[PDB]
Amino acid sequence: LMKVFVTRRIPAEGRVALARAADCEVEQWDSDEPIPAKELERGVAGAHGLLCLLSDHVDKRILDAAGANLKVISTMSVGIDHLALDEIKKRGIRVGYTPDVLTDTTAELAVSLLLTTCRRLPEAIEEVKNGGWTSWKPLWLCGYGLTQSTVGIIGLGRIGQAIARRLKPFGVQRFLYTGRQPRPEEAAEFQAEFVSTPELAAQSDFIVVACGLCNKDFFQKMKETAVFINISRGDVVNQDDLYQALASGKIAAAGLDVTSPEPLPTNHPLLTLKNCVILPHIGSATHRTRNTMSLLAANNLLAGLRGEPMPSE
Amino acid sequence: LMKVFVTRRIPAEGRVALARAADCEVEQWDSDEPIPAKELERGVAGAHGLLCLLSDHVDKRILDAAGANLKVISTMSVGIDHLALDEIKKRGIRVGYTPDVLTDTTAELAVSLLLTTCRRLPEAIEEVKNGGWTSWKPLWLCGYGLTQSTVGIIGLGRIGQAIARRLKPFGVQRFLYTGRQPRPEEAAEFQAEFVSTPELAAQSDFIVVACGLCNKDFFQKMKETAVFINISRGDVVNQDDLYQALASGKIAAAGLDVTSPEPLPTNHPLLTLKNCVILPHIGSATHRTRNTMSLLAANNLLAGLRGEPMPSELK
Repeated sequence: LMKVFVTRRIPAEGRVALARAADCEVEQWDSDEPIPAKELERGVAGAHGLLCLLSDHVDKRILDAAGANLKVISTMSVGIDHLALDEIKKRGIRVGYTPDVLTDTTAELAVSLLLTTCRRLPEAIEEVKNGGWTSWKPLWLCGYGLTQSTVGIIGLGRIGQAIARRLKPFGVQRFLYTGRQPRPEEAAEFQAEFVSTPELAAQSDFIVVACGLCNKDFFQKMKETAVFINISRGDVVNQDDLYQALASGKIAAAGLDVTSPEPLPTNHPLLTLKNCVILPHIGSATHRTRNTMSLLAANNLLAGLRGEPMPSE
Repeated sequence: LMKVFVTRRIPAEGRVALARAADCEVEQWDSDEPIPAKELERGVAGAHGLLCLLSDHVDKRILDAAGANLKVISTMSVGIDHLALDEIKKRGIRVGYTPDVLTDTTAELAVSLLLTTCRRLPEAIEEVKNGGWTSWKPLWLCGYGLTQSTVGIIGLGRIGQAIARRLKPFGVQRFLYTGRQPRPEEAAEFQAEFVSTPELAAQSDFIVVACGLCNKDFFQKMKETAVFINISRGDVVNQDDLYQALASGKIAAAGLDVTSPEPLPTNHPLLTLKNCVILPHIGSATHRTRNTMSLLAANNLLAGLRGEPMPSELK
């Protein structure tokens, strides 16, 4: 029997997998709220394996607390920059994470966020409830359509490719993309042209970061009728610059699944704007996906605690 | 000169086209608010042509008010139920409308509605605003994705196809279509199987009505985890039935672009349910599309005054 600590109540499919392992003795923080460092720094002590969430920061400070005794840390996220991973890939400890399995879902949410923003749905929902809807009106609540539009994707990775793929049949006539290295073969499916950052800001009607670059200079160069979407990290957006551009007309509207910090305080300037949709990082929030993440995180942990190779390391 | 009456302030492109027409005098209800029936009557009096909106119920009372002079009714809409066609046909009056021009934009909204409903965007937006967001939680605000799913399209016409076209790349495994007659030629594009009404409701994960059919019998056969979406007309939904379904968890969620009546009273039951999203009939609401609808409705009218072939005429 081996010591296994899980930081949070995880979706069933991962819990079942771990419950079926006669191999381990699993101790669980039976709560939906993120366990604080104080309880985590006694939780991991003497643990061969730990299953932890995006919330938890695993550092030289917690890795010591665990000691040589820990062989595997499995995290239930594609996101990596919360684990000290070069103190880790350090101690010869093996790391688990959950990529690819959330791709279609996040790219779906990105498009869902994009659509809801440009077609002005939240504002539309509110007018119905507040009494703004009086009749059918020709020029009322008009949005911006994807037909004959130019879309720019900052970060044409596996995730961004899934975005263009979904946007293609919406009558998009031109895809533009930018990044560190140009991707030739994966761009040909949508005929995505590789351009400079200024050019992408200048030409695009919609901009999606699928990766702080996105600041005042970037927002000035954007079309006044353009829509800006970000699903990657919060720290790529300069949030004061975003507020200033949205409030003064430099850009039409913005949609954010990620923010600085997370969560955003309820009294944040961006939340006082009607042309700014904010979501609480729901990119991968579906039953199917959260379950598969759970199970993929569970199998990674077990594979490591035993000695086998992993599905995702 | 031929009198023309416009029941509303229409987009510039159509409004301008009317102004340029030398053989006409354009009189207009200069407002974005709907014209009351009492005023419409005084407005159409001796008018040779009428440009109306789906809001204006052009019936016998109004047709009487106009008189012999009336030759054309051009409506700025694809939907036509607001016109009393039987009596219009009886007087030999020509009718123009606006199909096609709005196919893509309306398809666009339908997918928008679907995506925002199944991924619980409105519920999530409110949760950031009211302090419900405390941390990344692995089971919170979880919705239903379109990957490997089954989609059911009721009334697979031109809009129906356009919805399907856009939904394919979301990794949907099977499509199902329903009508009064099968459409095999124009539906090979998605491998859509033609099924009956009741057989669809049980098999599909997402249903889209595009064109009181949808009632307590209809929502019972649907999956516990299914999303209902309507963008056609209000009449096809039994709204007290839909509420019973959503509240009891018989179906997962619902999103509407149309209701009975329009607008809905702000005190309606449905508007209190978290898992029900209501949009104020905004299918075609984009600057460019409405502006084009406006232009076509104007061209329909002028040709119907001059006795010329109309670009888009209802028979």
